[PDB]
Amino acid sequence: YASFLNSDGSVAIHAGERLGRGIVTDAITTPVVNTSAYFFNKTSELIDFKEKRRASFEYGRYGNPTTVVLEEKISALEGAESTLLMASGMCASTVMLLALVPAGGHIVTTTDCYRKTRIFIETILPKMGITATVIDPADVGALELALNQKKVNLFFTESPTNPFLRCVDIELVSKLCHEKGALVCIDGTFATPLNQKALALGADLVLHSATKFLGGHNDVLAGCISGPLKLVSEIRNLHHILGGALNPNAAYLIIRGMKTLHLRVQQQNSTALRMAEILEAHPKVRHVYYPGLQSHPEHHIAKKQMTGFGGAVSFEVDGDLLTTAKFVDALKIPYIAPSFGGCESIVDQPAIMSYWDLSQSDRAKYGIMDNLVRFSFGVEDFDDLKADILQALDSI
Amino acid sequence: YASFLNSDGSVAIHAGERLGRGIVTDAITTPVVNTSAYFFNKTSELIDFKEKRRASFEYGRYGNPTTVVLEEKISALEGAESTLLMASGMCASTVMLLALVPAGGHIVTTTDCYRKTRIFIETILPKMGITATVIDPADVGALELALNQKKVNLFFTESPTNPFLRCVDIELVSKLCHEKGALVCIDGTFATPLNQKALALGADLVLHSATKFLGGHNDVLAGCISGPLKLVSEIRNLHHILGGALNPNAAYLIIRGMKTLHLRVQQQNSTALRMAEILEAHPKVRHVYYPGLQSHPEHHIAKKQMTGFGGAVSFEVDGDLLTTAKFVDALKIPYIAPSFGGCESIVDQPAIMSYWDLSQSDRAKYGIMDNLVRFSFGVEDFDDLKADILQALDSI
Amino acid sequence: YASFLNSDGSVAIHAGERLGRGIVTDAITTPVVNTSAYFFNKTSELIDFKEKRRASFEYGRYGNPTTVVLEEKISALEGAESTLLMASGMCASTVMLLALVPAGGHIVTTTDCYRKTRIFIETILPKMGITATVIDPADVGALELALNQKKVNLFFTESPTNPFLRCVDIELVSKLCHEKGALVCIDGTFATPLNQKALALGADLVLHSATKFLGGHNDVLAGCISGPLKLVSEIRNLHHILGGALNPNAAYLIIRGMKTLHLRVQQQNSTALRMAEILEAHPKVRHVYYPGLQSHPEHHIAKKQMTGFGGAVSFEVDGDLLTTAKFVDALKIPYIAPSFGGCESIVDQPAIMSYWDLSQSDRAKYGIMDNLVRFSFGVEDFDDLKADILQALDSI
Amino acid sequence: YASFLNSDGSVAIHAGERLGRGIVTDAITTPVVNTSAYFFNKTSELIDFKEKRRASFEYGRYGNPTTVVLEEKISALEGAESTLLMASGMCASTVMLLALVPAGGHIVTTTDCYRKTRIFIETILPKMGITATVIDPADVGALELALNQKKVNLFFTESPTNPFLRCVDIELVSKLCHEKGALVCIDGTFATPLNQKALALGADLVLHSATKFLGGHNDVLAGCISGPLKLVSEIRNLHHILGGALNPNAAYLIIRGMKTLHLRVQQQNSTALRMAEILEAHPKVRHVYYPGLQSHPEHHIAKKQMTGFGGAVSFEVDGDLLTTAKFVDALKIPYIAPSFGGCESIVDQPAIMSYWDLSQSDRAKYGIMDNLVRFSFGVEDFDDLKADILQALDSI
Ligand SMILES: O=C(O)CSc1nc(-c2cccc(Cl)c2)no1
Ligand SMILES: O=C(O)CSc1nc(-c2cccc(Cl)c2)no1
Ligand SMILES: O=C(O)CSc1nc(-c2cccc(Cl)c2)no1
Ligand SMILES: O=C(O)CSc1nc(-c2cccc(Cl)c2)no1
Ligand SMILES: *Cc1c(COP(=O)(O)O)cnc(C)c1O
Ligand SMILES: *Cc1c(COP(=O)(O)O)cnc(C)c1O
Ligand SMILES: *Cc1c(COP(=O)(O)O)cnc(C)c1O
Ligand SMILES: *Cc1c(COP(=O)(O)O)cnc(C)c1O
Repeated sequence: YASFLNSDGSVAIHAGERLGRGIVTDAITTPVVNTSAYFFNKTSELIDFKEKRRASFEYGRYGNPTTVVLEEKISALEGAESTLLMASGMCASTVMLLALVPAGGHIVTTTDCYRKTRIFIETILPKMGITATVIDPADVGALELALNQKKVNLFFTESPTNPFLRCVDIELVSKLCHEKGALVCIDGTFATPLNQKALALGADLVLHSATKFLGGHNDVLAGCISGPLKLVSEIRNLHHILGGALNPNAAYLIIRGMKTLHLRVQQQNSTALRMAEILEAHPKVRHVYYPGLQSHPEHHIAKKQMTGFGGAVSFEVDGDLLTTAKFVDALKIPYIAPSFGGCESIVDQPAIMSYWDLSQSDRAKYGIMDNLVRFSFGVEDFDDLKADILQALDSI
Repeated sequence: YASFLNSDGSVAIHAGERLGRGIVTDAITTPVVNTSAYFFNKTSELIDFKEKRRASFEYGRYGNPTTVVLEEKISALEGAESTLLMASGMCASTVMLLALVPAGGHIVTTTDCYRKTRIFIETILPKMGITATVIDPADVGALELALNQKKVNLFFTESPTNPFLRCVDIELVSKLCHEKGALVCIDGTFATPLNQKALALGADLVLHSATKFLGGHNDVLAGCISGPLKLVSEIRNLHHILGGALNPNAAYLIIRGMKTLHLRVQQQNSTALRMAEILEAHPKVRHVYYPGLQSHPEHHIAKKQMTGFGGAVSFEVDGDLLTTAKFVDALKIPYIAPSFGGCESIVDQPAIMSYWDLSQSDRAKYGIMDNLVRFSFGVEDFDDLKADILQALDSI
Repeated sequence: YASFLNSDGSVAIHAGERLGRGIVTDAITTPVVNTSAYFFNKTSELIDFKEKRRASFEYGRYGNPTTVVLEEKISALEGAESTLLMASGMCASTVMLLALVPAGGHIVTTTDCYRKTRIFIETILPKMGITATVIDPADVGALELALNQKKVNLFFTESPTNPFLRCVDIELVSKLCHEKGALVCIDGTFATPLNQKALALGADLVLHSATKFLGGHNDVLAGCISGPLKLVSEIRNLHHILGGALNPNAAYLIIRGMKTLHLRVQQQNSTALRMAEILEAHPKVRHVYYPGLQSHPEHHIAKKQMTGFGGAVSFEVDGDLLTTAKFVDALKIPYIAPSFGGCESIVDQPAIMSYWDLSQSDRAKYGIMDNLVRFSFGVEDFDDLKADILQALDSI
Repeated sequence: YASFLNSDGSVAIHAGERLGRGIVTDAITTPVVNTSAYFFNKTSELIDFKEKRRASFEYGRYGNPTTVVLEEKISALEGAESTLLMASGMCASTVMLLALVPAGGHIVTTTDCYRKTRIFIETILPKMGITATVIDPADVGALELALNQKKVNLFFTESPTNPFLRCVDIELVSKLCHEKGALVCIDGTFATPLNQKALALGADLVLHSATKFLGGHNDVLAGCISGPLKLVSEIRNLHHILGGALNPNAAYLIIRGMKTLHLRVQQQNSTALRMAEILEAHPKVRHVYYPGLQSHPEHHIAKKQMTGFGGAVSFEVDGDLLTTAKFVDALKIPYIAPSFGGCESIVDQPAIMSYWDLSQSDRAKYGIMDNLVRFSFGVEDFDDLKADILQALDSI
């Protein structure tokens, strides 16, 4: 992007702005364009554009000046060729799939997945006769195996994973896949372009739910995919059809958020780590999950490919369903709700939060224990948080 | 909704507000809630909600207080059981399809369709093995015929149609379809809930591109579908997965726009008509399409089911591609761009605007002549507009 | 503004937009610029601007692209040289005063004034030793008299007046004033640039509280002053100091509202009149105030300078404090609150709404009877409204 | 505010939210209420409110739910009784003055002031016969002296000062003044409630231009005053008249900005210091101003009352007008413009930026040398900035 800029933070701030905006203004910030369409001065021009001789979005669903900024911004961060922005991560992933995976095609994905993302694959994709294989994030064998058994079109997974933050050796996987012509799409939502550059690692496509960290204010939804033009475009097209365009105001909000991405991520990364150990050492804490700890299975991989470990920490409390609840109920700072990555801390009991619809047995089918607890450390002051968590345990 | 509010206008203004908002405030307008998620006071409550004992959107993608208002508002207008709001009409229709039409199923639709909507049906649905039949809007025979030949899941079409505003005898069609268990979905975009109540006519589902008239300010994209709960919900579900949620700010803008829906539509309906005749009578005007005129094929139907004829008028100029262009180029008030229904007037040459990608021959395959011109009369003053149009004709 | 546009409405729509925006974009609507300041490419340029060789706002308090639009727009409507936009009408009038009236200066104003505006004059201006004389809106003699007795710096008043919508023969007054070198500033809030052009009538400065009609959505506050550059600028300066700048988002909302100004005003003007008569004819209605009726004192003047009579109507109910309340309490459509001019109808009992702080006696000092009722007819359907009003008159 | 919240950071995040909002919502963020007024359910209620038995804003100019949050938020940080929010700092200071200083009264203020603030005092206040005395920030004698000579009504000054960041020993001054019944109002804009609590130091009123740090995104204007109720309210009253209300959307943006106040300030404080020293040590750098350095006059006081030194740094370059310019022109990261405190870095040459209107001579009357350069360090990465600055020097 720029030469005088080298740190991500500086980028996340001026990427796609400091230099130019294609919207010319003596204003420091990016202006919010609220238009439903774009006009032409004269037919001759309209022809030029349609003949690919001029530049324009044509329709709001085909783009927006305020948006392209955020688009380019992210692109620079992830260090990609191009980026696309949906109305929400779900949209992103969802589309991307229907976009790249052909009919009757096959796809590979890890067991640990985002509840919703799971369903789509287990209920929608089959309609298009698209079959998929579920393997463990670590089980490289299975991947290599399946890679040979069937003709995989694309391997899709997020790393860190959810809710056990299991990580995948991108570099390695990308290799094994690219060997068989498969595509590698990683959902580094939990990671953040700052904590890892899946693309540089070899991945083909990387996508995040800006709804979480990128926006980090819990006041907007948005999804995004970044990667080589040749690929991303293909999606953009289908996107223009499914029409899941992201509103400018939303885009701005995100751009504004990314102004302090590094600052936040940094703080979150810390609080997470420290609290993690503190939690791991705590007696009432049965188990704790966090790539930062050595106790974590892929910890070594985490170190080898990440420079941080996010601000999300999962852990099982030494108690039962009711008891665990009593714990969260004790907390006074974090909000009890889904989502994560915002300035405000959040906690939840997956078992209930998003798996209560299942049976105590089927729940275990995924490792979701009435014990497990997810904690998205906000940006509040460590001590204030720690104290809260601790005091919260002294209630059982 | 209310017992003291009968006129649609009054409704479009206070529907889902005047009484209550479920967001309690001494404010006149609906408050814009910019949240990515919703929290719970205590686990006990989260359980209640999950157990369907409490009310909450859970996640921003599953709803929003600012949105439900607009949702209820529209619901009242169309006099439906419930309404859903997407990020754009395209999304709406696109989803609604994948939602109701099963795999390998069959769907019937008219020849005159929105370019994009067409493609989706001709390139995506086939993937799910979904076959469809294209018939003329008037050709009731074909419908009844196909209604028997194959097993139609749903008949989808807009009325007025585009760009020839061909209308469909809803009532009749609804009957013929419901007789064979097929579903009838009408895209009353061009119409507007004020000019026609497709639902009352018998239709099962009605959807508009709020991007156009509902918003009527050319500053926001949004789609919406309304109808019986039992049905709309099924879609809402799939919606929650594809994640094409509409941003609050957008929702508000629309709510703000509908405050003057009637006012606008009225003005637009008139200007259209008058200008239509005036245009029809003009020597340089070869042909003019508008349900308001008798010259219109389904004019009788238009009168029987409509109370207005929108503010959109299409017509062929007595000239050639280049000449016609010279005409639009002469206009000084309307903007040359797609979209329509906004306060500002808009014009375009379909042949170029959205079919230039096709051959002179293939173009005619749909009646799209280098002659045809679409005119979305804005809300500007009649005389001002008429004078402009006329002056732009002598040029030829 | 432009040649082809001659109807106020068309102007309120394309004024300062259709042609150019100085913010260049292929967008239909005006982009919202959210910046706190403006930069320069190089010192040489900064010098140029500072030396008045380049164009720029310099600081957000010194202007904004998104705002200048609304600025010019209004300017066109009122057919003025230049317009200024404050954060609220109050700011406007308030500033304008301290801006034009010198220390120890004198000013003339009518008895019927906006509560607040009054106080400022009766409590702040005195601090600067500024004395003022209060006269009856009609009593031209007093004005002419005072015009001679002391040396008036400026005659300030609003027409129609509040809450008796008393009007002032601008043209005449302007004459008498300009003869003695005095300045005439009219607050045509209740009027609207569409119902009258005080400027053309001879007035020096006209100002409205965009909070009411211009925005007419009851979702934003804003004031504006329009008139000759030589004058307006002098205010703008002091403005740049007191720093009461209007936020861009607000500006936009207004610009968006004015898109349907005419449409609204029209509807409002009608409903008002009709209802007015109907009300006047009603038995339980003791008296009715509206320039549209002949019963109105300055009705002739109203006809001579106005083309409409607003959508505001005041009237005394045949009852006592408690009874009158019971009436408003019966209404089901209008909201009980201050303000007015929005799509939503509003009602209030001045005696209480903004005079309850005064004694039953002191109240009468201004004609404010526990009887009087102000009714800002919204944009709802007439029948719906009338029916409501009537039905509430049977409860007494 | 809240027990479990001690670190300011945590407060700036949950102050006036985490607990309650008086706007009840299961939403994480504060909803943006866009209303111009507030209604009442029935007259009886209206009476109650007017009789001070109920709670309501009555009019939008009299408050707003979305605003009060930010109000309470700041209140908590500054640890005050109450806070008020204007449309801009200028508005704040401006109003505050006319609000507290009586007619013919006297006020004391330091020489180093905000250009605009200066004029207001030197051109407007005199109208109200308000005389003022200018003294050096450090010269305690003068203050004490003047404190006795005349009857001071209030001592107003900002610390750090501009553009030399001179600081004032609040505690001391507050003492000297309170001894003579004078009021102490400090403009800790440059400081930030995080780097100092003037209120705790004894000051009576503290105010900042949220336009700068509080918002820290260079995309919104707003001013705010905080202090004892008995005092602030007196201002709020006059404010309700002058009507300089802050728009909700503005308020929100700030609220959203403060979510990462600490995070930012922290980063800024560091970059500033480091760079300062590095600058001071640089040969081409004649002088450097920063309370963090020992070279600074009031450095000791800075240490005794501050915990930070802001992210603003002033310094004189070893060159002449033209040369200095050549320097800023070399910089590639910071934007050349007024304002400061935003994520983006800013630079300027006061001599030109806001004093070019004066003579080379009159300029020195305030120390403004064609040498001096102001640098508002953004939040970009240190190395990136440093590298830029340095490189911008070897260019001489
Ligand atoms: O249960 C699921 O898999 C999807 S629902 C979901 N909850 C959270 C979540 C909620 C609170 C804290 C943290 Cl770290 C995560 N993220 O997705
Ligand atoms: O070609 C298509 O149908 C898709 S692009 C499109 N243009 C318009 C359109 C443009 C101007 C006026 C009118 Cl009435 C309609 N509507 O959709
Ligand atoms: O009482 C005053 O003068 C100031 S408060 C005020 N209320 C209204 C008002 C309120 C409802 C309807 C109508 Cl038409 C006007 N206008 O100013
Ligand atoms: O010059 C004045 O007094 C008013 S204009 C002004 N510019 C800056 C300013 C500009 C750039 C950087 C820094 Cl630290 C400050 N601060 O006030
Ligand atoms: C939270 C999350 C999503 C959801 O994104 P939305 O924008 O809210 O739809 C998708 N994927 C992962 C891996 C997540 O953690
Ligand atoms: C304009 C239009 C669409 C497009 O809706 P978007 O929200 O702009 O995607 C779809 N259908 C009809 C019938 C239209 O007229
Ligand atoms: C309503 C009104 C005002 C108030 O304007 P704001 O923008 O709401 O402060 C001022 N003057 C008159 C004459 C009014 O009628
Ligand atoms: C920057 C600044 C202001 C300006 O505030 P606005 O909100 O931009 O009007 C006022 N006072 C001081 C001391 C400042 O440094």
